[PDB]
Amino acid sequence: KLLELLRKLLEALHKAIELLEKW
Amino acid sequence: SKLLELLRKLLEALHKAIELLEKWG
Amino acid sequence: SKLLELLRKLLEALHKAIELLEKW
Amino acid sequence: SKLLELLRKLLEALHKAIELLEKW
Amino acid sequence: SKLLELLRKLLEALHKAIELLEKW
Amino acid sequence: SKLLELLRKLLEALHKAIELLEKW
Amino acid sequence: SKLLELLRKLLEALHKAIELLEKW
Amino acid sequence: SKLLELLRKLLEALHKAIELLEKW
Amino acid sequence: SKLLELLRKLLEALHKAIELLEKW
Amino acid sequence: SKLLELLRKLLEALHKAIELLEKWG
Amino acid sequence: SKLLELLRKLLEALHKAIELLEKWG
Amino acid sequence: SKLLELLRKLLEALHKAIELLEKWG
Amino acid sequence: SKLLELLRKLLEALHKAIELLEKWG
Amino acid sequence: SKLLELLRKLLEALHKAIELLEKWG
Amino acid sequence: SKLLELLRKLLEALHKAIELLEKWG
Amino acid sequence: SKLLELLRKLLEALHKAIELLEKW
Amino acid sequence: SKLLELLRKLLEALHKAIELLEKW
Amino acid sequence: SKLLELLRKLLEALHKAIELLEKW
Amino acid sequence: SKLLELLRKLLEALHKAIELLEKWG
Amino acid sequence: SKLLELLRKLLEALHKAIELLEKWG
Amino acid sequence: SKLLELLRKLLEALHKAIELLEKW
Amino acid sequence: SKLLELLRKLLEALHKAIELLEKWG
Amino acid sequence: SKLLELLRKLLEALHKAIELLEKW
Amino acid sequence: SKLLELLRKLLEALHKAIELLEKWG
Amino acid sequence: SKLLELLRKLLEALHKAIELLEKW
Amino acid sequence: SKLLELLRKLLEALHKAIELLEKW
Amino acid sequence: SKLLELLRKLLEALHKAIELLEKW
Amino acid sequence: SKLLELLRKLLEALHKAIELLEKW
Amino acid sequence: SKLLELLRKLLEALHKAIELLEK
Amino acid sequence: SKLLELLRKLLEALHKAIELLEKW
Amino acid sequence: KLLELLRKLLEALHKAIELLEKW
Amino acid sequence: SKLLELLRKLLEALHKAIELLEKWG
Repeated sequence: KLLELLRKLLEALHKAIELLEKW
Repeated sequence: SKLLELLRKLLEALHKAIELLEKWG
Repeated sequence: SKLLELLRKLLEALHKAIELLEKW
Repeated sequence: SKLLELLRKLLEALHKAIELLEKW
Repeated sequence: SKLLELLRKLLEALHKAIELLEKW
Repeated sequence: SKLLELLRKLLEALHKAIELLEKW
Repeated sequence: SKLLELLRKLLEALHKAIELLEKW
Repeated sequence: SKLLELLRKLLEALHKAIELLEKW
Repeated sequence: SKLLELLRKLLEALHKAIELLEKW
Repeated sequence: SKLLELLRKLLEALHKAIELLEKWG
Repeated sequence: SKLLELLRKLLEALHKAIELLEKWG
Repeated sequence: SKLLELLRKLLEALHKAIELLEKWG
Repeated sequence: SKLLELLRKLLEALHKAIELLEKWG
Repeated sequence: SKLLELLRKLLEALHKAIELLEKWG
Repeated sequence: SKLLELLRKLLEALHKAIELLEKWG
Repeated sequence: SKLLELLRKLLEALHKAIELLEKW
Repeated sequence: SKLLELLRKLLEALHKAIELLEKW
Repeated sequence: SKLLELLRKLLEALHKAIELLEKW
Repeated sequence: SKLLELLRKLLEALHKAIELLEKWG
Repeated sequence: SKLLELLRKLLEALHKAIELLEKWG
Repeated sequence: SKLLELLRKLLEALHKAIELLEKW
Repeated sequence: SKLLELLRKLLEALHKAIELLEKWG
Repeated sequence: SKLLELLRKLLEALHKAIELLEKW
Repeated sequence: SKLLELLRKLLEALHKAIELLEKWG
Repeated sequence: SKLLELLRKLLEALHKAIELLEKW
Repeated sequence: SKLLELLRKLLEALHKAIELLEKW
Repeated sequence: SKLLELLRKLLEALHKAIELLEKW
Repeated sequence: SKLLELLRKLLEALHKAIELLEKW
Repeated sequence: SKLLELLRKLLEALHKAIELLEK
Repeated sequence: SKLLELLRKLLEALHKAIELLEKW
Repeated sequence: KLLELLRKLLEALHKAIELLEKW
Repeated sequence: SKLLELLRKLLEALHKAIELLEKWG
């Protein structure tokens, strides 16, 4: 629920950061 | 690649949010 | 009326992931 | 530009998840 | 007397939207 | 069904916005 | 800007509700 | 997909209806 | 139907005018 | 340059549309 | 680009005004 | 009815987009 | 209402070419 | 379902181009 | 250009079948 | 009406078939 | 053959009458 | 105004035709 | 059977077209 | 133009009506 | 009969003349 | 074919013009 | 020029026979 | 060649529309 | 009256058409 | 329904059309 | 003058469309 | 793939259109 | 969280400056 | 108001620049 | 690192107050 | 000029911020 939402958001967030780190 | 991973995880978070909505009234 | 906004900006974010996918 | 705004949203959504969970 | 109504309209449309999105 | 009514009240919200536009 | 543009995104939402009625 | 896009722009419409009444 | 579609594509055109004015 | 004139054009056309909206419905 | 896009939406608009005269004419 | 004023409006707006394609072209 | 509508349909064809382009990378 | 739409807008533009050349030859 | 015309009218006819199915389903 | 426009396009299309055949 | 092509001339004529009326 | 009845006539001939068509 | 009536209809149609040729041309 | 067209195809309709009336009959 | 037929051959003559005039 | 399809039709009109001349002469 | 004058006199013929008819 | 199969299918779709006219209109 | 000069009009039409045909 | 069958046969026809399209 | 060039270009676009359709 | 060249073509024909738009 | 807070406020600031220059 | 919101923001990320320094 | 970050923030803030004190 | 320099500075500030982030994860 709330913390599952949190988990996924942080995941997606780090994903994005390293993605531009590449691009 | 990691882009698609990104969007998949964002979709799972999406479904999450929608579920939370379905509950919270 | 606040998780609504969580929802939304998330949706926008999703759509922007989509848009990056499109441009590339 | 587009990725940057996407980050803006990712965070804002997150920060929002914070706000909610903190309140509950 | 009209703006509020506008908002509630979007909120009920949103209610139906949430329901059909969760189900569909 | 659900979507039919959704569309209906969507139209409603629409007409309201139009009313506000025309009034001011 | 931020009222006619409100009207715009509503009209869009309406457009795509139609599109969904068509398909389904 | 188009259902999520609808939900998206509906909430954005609602966001701007809010911004409107939040002073007017 | 037809007329709301008219207002719709006109608004979109106007919205793009806004974008162009602002950027260029 | 002429973007502003073109914008004004879209705008006035829009006024026209909403005015006509006012008068049938 | 976005310029051509707006030209398009203008044209579809103009054409729907065309059709509106054809109907309520 | 004012649909004809409306049509003229779209028309000169199109003229404007065209003159754009010219000048900023 | 003839050449400009030629223009319309060209732009729309270009719109849809664009569209299905913007799914294959 | 959209490639075919592209075909038709293309050939409709094409056909209008014909009609134009046929009146202006 | 004759088969062309055949294709043009064919796709158009096709489209109108589509549009009636989207009026009736 | 709309069916009849389809009917018309169909009849033409097939007349074109006639035309192509008789020559070929 | 000639039956359907009779129909064809009928429909095209209908079409031209339609277009004239629309011009009015 | 005569176009009114002219087009009525075309339509009538047209249904007569397609009546015969289905009967054939 | 109603073929003769079909002929009558095409006739009356031409009649009106003739009267209109007079009316405008 | 555009009405000699209508006149013209109406008449062809008349002519084919004539023929099929007389042929089987 | 025969004048209306006269008319038709006149007319198709007209149109098959316009035909070649277009591409000629 | 247009070349002399063209003439066939005019000439037949003329044939019947002779015919009508003689009859209603 | 060449085909033009031809179509022209063809048209004079047309309006002639048109009168022929329109008489009765 | 396959022109002819195309023809047969056009005819078939034609009667399909005709009987759809029977059922609807 | 003048139920013949159509002959003249088609005649001149024919003069010009045979002119073109024999010309090229 | 029958309408859809109508559509589907239009499909296979257009298929054979674009099939013809290849040799030239 | 450029009508022709536009024609040629639409035609070429048509060729490539045709053959990309031949592809898929 | 050849979608790219096709798009280039479309834009070309478009530019030529615009040139006509420009001179006239 | 604190760094993300830094970032987020930087990003919103970026876009607010952007929206202002659009004037 | 955009100026004060922006100012507000510059100050806030400033404070966190500070507090993050005083931490790390 | 975080230091110069704070610094640049102060710089940008000076620019903002400069834009503000105009009217 | 004013906002130009503001945006330049703000951009590089964000740049080094994302640098620290990307560093820490």
